[PDB]
Amino acid sequence: HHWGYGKHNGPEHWHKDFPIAKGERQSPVDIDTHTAKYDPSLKPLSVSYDQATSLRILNNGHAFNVEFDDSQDKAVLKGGPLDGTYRLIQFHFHWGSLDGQGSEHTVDKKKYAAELHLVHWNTKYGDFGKAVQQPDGLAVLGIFLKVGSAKPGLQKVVDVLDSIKTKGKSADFTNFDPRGLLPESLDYWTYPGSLTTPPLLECVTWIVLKEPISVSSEQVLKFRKLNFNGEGEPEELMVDNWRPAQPLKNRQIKASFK
Ligand SMILES: NS(=O)(=O)c1ccc(-c2ccc(Cn3cccn3)cc2)cc1
Ligand SMILES: [Zn+2]
Repeated sequence: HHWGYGKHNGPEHWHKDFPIAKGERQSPVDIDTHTAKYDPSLKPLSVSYDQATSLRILNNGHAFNVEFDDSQDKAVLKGGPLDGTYRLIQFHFHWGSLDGQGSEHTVDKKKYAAELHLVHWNTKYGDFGKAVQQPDGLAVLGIFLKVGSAKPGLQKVVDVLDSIKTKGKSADFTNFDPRGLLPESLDYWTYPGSLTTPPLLECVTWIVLKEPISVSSEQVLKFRKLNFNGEGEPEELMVDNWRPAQPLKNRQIKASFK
């Protein structure tokens, strides 16, 4: 009886195995655009993905992860609110059963159809397991997805999903360029928070871009054909794999833009 997103094991139950679920810096949060303060001391974000090496795509029973070689500084995030160099390890998404829900962060209570998380870890801690134990261990770049025009750079991901339909399935996934998933603007909000799934560790500097990307209805429909279950188990579609907004508590959300 492990955690997940159903009635009996979903977000409102997580605190029983993971007490930090009720902590002081949990994620996601609602971004109140009028209360966020412009911080003119925040630097432009530096996204350096030209040498990125994607390796594999994995259905882990909660989402699918596109994994990267993070054994060298090849795809890194710096600048913005960050001190130091953070290495891209994987990206994944959270999405809905309907286009009106699916994102984890909200903007003035608006839910997007999905949200992309590009996960990076602070190289001063040596590797990812060590980084998640530190309050500045990870930087997760969050990007909202709305349904409209297709995102051509997403299509290679959409088309391999039938090969990883069920939990524990993986596929080779080389040469995928995550630059094709970025909006034009890197204007962002930033605050200190947590992993949005167990173990819910409070180790994340969140950097959420204001500009959503558009994906097509057909692209998101293909996310919703994935399964939470393993092969040979009863079929339960992988939809609504999002945690709702958590209390902001004693935090301020900062804007890079006016
Ligand atoms: N991007 S996000 O949705 O907040 C998000 C990102 C990462 C994880 C995550 C992190 C660590 C583990 C366990 N672990 C693996 C190696 C060492 N520890 C499992 C999941 C959960 C949610
Ligand atoms: Zn995530």
